[PDB]
Amino acid sequence: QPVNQPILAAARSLHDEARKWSSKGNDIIAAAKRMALLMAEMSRLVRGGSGTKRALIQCAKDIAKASDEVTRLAKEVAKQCTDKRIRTNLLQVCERIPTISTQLKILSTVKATMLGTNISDEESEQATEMLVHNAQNLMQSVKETVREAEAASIKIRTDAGFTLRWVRKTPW
Amino acid sequence: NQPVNQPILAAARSLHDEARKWSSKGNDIIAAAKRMALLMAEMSRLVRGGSGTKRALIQCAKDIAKASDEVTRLAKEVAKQCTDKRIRTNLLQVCERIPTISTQLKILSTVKATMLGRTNISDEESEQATEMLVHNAQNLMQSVKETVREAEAASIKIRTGFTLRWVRKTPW
Repeated sequence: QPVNQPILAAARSLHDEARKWSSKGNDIIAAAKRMALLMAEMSRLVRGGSGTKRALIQCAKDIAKASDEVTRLAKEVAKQCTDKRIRTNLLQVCERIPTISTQLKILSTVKATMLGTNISDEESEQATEMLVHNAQNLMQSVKETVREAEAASIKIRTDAGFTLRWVRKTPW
Repeated sequence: NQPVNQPILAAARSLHDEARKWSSKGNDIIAAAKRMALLMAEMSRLVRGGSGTKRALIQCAKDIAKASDEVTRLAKEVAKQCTDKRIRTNLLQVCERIPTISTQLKILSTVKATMLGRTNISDEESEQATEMLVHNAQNLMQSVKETVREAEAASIKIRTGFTLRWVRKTPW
């Protein structure tokens, strides 16, 4: 099936990082895996015709919902982190995502309404490239948030209510 | 009383200040840059404004996009007459970007305009649509400002063809 390759590369990029660890006792890893799977589906949907537009809009809503889970948990990890340098960096990257995923919902709706003529091929190309660049930025930010959440867990001190499990998966 | 979006007006103001340095007499690039700067401030005023002015915002964007095209069209003609490769290529680089930004402006103005009438949409989401419009507005005025500057450099080194008049405005 045809698929928007720039979008697909971004989904695979996050998938590669998230796949390094088990989802078992790690909801950041589970949500990041959901996100990569949904974006990937999205690549197909943007590169599919109208009559599937409702799927494009719902897919962005699902990606935004899964990113809110990543943000919410990464904020809890940060609050339990000893190292100020890591805690601040995690808060910097994590806080930003909600804005990127809000922008994903806007641009998916924009792209979806142009799946149906009157609009120009230029507006259509530009709407795709805006969506592509936003998808890349979102996948990057979550990948960075996975990395820093792992880095921050090493620094947990004393007793913490919001703990996470980082178990590497078997290499081939 | 009417509210305004300060960064859009700041960007509009920035281009007006550059375009105001020269006379519109025999320079349709300075004339179009002047109309663009005037329209951008109006568009910014429109964005802050309530519903019932949405059409005004969509039309304003269309006008900015139309005025931008003339600069791209004229700057391409100035570039073809320019002797220096270094200036000719730099002038083609800046003016190439103008149509894609200007296309993205139309998209994001329509997006912003649709949300004016109803509150179904997230307040934060609306802020995101404004920020996107703001950044895009900033980028467009920057490119046009750079295009007007480089067109002046490309008029100096010319052989034997459209002619641009660069007459500086009187000082106080």
